[PDB]
Amino acid sequence: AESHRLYVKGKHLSYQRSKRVNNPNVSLIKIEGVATPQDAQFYLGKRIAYVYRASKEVRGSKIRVMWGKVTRTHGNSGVVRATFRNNLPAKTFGASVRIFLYPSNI
Amino acid sequence: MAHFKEYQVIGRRLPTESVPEPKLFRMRIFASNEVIAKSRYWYFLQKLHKVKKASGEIVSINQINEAHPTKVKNFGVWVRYDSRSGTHNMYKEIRDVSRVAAVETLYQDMAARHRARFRSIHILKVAEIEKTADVKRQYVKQFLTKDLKFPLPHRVQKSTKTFSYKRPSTFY
Amino acid sequence: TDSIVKASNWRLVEVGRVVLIKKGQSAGKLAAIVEIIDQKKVLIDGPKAGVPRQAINLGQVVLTPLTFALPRGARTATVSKKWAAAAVCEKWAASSWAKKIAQRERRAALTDFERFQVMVLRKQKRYTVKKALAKA
Amino acid sequence: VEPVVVIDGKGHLVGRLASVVAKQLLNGQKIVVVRAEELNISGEFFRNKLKYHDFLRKATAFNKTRGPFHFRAPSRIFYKALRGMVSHKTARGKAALERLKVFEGIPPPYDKKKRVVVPQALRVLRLKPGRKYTTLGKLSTSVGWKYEDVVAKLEAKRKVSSAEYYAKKRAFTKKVASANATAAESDVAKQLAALGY
Amino acid sequence: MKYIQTEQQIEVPEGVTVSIKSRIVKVVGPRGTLTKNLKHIDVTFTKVNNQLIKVAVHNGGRKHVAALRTVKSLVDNMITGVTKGYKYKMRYVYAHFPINVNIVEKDGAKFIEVRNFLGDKKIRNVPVRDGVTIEFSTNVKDEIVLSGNSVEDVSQNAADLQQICRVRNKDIRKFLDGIYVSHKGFITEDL
RNA sequence: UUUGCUCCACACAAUAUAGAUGGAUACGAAUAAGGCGUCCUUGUGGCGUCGCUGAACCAUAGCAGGCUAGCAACGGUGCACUUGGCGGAAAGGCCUUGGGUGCUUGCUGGCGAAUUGCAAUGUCAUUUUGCGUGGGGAUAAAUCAUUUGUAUACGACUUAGA
RNA sequence: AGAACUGGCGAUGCGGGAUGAACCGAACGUAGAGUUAAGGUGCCGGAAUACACGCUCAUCAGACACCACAAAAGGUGUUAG
Repeated sequence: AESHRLYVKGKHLSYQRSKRVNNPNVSLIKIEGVATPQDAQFYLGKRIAYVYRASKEVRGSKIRVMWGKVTRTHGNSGVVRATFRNNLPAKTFGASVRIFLYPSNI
Repeated sequence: MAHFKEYQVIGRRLPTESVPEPKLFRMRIFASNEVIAKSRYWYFLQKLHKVKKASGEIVSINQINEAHPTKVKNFGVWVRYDSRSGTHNMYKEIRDVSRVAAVETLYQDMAARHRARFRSIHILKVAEIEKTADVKRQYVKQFLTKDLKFPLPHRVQKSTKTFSYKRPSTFY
Repeated sequence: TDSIVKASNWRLVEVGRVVLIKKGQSAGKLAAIVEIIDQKKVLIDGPKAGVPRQAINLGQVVLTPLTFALPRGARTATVSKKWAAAAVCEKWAASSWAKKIAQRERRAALTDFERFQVMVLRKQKRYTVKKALAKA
Repeated sequence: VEPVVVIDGKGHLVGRLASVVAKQLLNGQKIVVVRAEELNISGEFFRNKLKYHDFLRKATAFNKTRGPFHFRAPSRIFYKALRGMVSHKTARGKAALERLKVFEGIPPPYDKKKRVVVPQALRVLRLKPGRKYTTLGKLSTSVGWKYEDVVAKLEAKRKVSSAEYYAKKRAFTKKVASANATAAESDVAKQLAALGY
Repeated sequence: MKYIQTEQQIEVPEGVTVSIKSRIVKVVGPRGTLTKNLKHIDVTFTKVNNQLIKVAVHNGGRKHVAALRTVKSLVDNMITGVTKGYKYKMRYVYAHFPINVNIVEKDGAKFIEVRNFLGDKKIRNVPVRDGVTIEFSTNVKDEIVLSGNSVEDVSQNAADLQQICRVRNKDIRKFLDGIYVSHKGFITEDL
């Protein structure tokens, strides 16, 4: 193991825009390997922090704390609407966000 | 709802001083829930007579279950409907799986050819075919033989993953 | 001088054909075809499982390269007690055609403790390969 | 998971090949289609011809800067079809073009790596027993293709060179496979053949 | 009515058997060996008793149905085309003036150079496909031999060779010099 | 014009990010259809095996993978050279032979772990450029003015000029 | 063209039918979450290329009437009574 990771690299889709109404408060995380909503019940309730960096040293180097949480299921492909705290952008996202593999139900 | 089953609708009109025991009408209405079957009962029996329409009562509403679902033979149902270009008294002899599944497949064909309206589909007596001779269908008897082999192309490959070394194909 | 046809001969479906369910409530359970309905949805039948027949499309059931001698009739429990006469389930676990199914099924049932001490259970054979790659 | 996903053109379609790709290009996933000359369609060459009688407006119908909007060269260009499935008007598609490195025929050596396919991109899973066959090689030649005996020759040089490479590639791995059944008589296939290994 | 199978008993003698793989049929015969590609109908053969052929043809409710007969006729053309052959004895019935027809050789194509054709000084180099020998008159006046080993390589070119002297004004009754087919016989006289 | 610039090596500091946390893994062709192995008079061959998608192969055991020894060895993997080949669509790579160093958890010991107070996108990665030592290599152009006038509204291409 | 009653616009938004001051739903309080109908489920555009049962080969393809309506007389393209 030449790498340490306890999160899933699921491809993000988008955020909470709606028809012609805008209100970015809900994310659209899509985890690969899931085709049924019933298998999306393991991944419930965890810190997700979107990957980014800062500039000047204010904490150690380029670290600014963000937060998030996994919500209910969405769609049929096991799409997770893991809403963040308040830091919910809209800058054409969609990437392998860090999903946090429990805060173990069991 | 899910599937058009079969119910038992019996009428008695007004078994009182006026007409003591009329004729006791009873048919085999094919419908989904216990709501449509009631209206189709009055729709298939428009030959009722001047008494009262407000007396919409049922003698004993139940549920006529499917008689032997595994029993697969041949049946015939007279298709009747009134369109705008006239009418069509049709009659098919398609091999039915059960005894009520023919009605379900009837809505998948009659609405795919002459565009049969849902408020015009009539239901008559269901015939039964056991032996040959009377069978005027060739495509039915052809599919009913003994120890007959045949190849079948096309295959299902339902997936979403963008990774495959299988090199997808169709062989069954 | 002969005709001689190459191959491309798929497993023909007729009276008596053991199959397998991959999708549905009875997924993974063994099944078989006793009576043929038409040129569409075949009438499958699960032996040692206990499940009534139904209208299942060809997209939820595939044929298997195994044959046997049984008559035509839509009946299940009959094809279970007299299965000893035309046994084939023993070959199902003997042939290397259905071993790929249990390869990922049984592995998923394994715990983390039994899926971490396998590295030494694979190098005892690999060490004999490394010497037989250049020297042999 | 993987940074760049390369899709081969070994018997693929056009619009169907860019199905799930649209979900990837919006996410900024680099996907490149190789061998544009190897493109088949489950249709016909018959209908596919009239691509000039109804193909022009709204620019400057004769200019060289603000005139027509592309659509020229062997029908128009397989590159134009991939744009229509991506939000080009937004920067969600502007940056996608930088990721979508699809040129023509042979691109940078990306086909010499991964050739994964899309379940709904090939015509093999979408062909009726009786449907005609379509050839882009004859479609491009129909409207006077330049490098006809040149491109086909360059492709042939790679097929032969790969045949000599696959010969020795299947050689050293054969000794491993042969020693995979004769070396299982020890303590390896006597306790792992009941768990999945 | 969507037929399941339409098998046809094809009588194939020994010595001229064919090779069956995918959709390609091999023509085996002492008199020339040619091939044929079939990628538009999708057929499949099956051996069960050498001579006869019993297969299964689906799709019987459009234009397919009996797509074996349309192939069986083509099979016989490859069997009787390599054994019996197809000698189209065409006779040149024409008066007017003695046309000097001289067939020259060029790159193994044998372009028919027609000199002075009813007053015409145009050299019509009609392309001739390989697999058929063309001679002249020996004992019978005005006779050309079209003995070939195929159908789409002999009869196909013969149709273009006949309609190569099409005139805008003149047609057929202007002069009785029209090239018509006398009898579509075969090479073998006994067969 | 206050001895600078380029290549290899890269002290101490900035400007970044369209989302890094095993790994972008080369046969071609066909779908009323194939691949691999064996055999053979080398073909449109036969036999056997595989297929029901990547839930398969490779890779993984030490402080963010630390400091030693012995056994099992003459393999496998990585950095820095040399010899022998190949490549013309954005070629900018791959493989093999001949040495040395570190490592090499199949099996079998010892030491090290913490005090950080149950986690805090908890860093050992990189687009470009400039400013301090110097081990090699290489000793430059255009525009304005004037002259010639194929060119010429103000410009540009074609001028002459140690 | 001329009457009685008349869900809107006129004097009223947001969502949606590509697009629409006239249709449907909804007679407008300020956030979040959940639940219908109309309108949908490849991208553009917040959504499953999810399943079963039919049919077709058009060098004028087709995918919402009102909203710049087409009819009768034919034909060797096909399926089901």
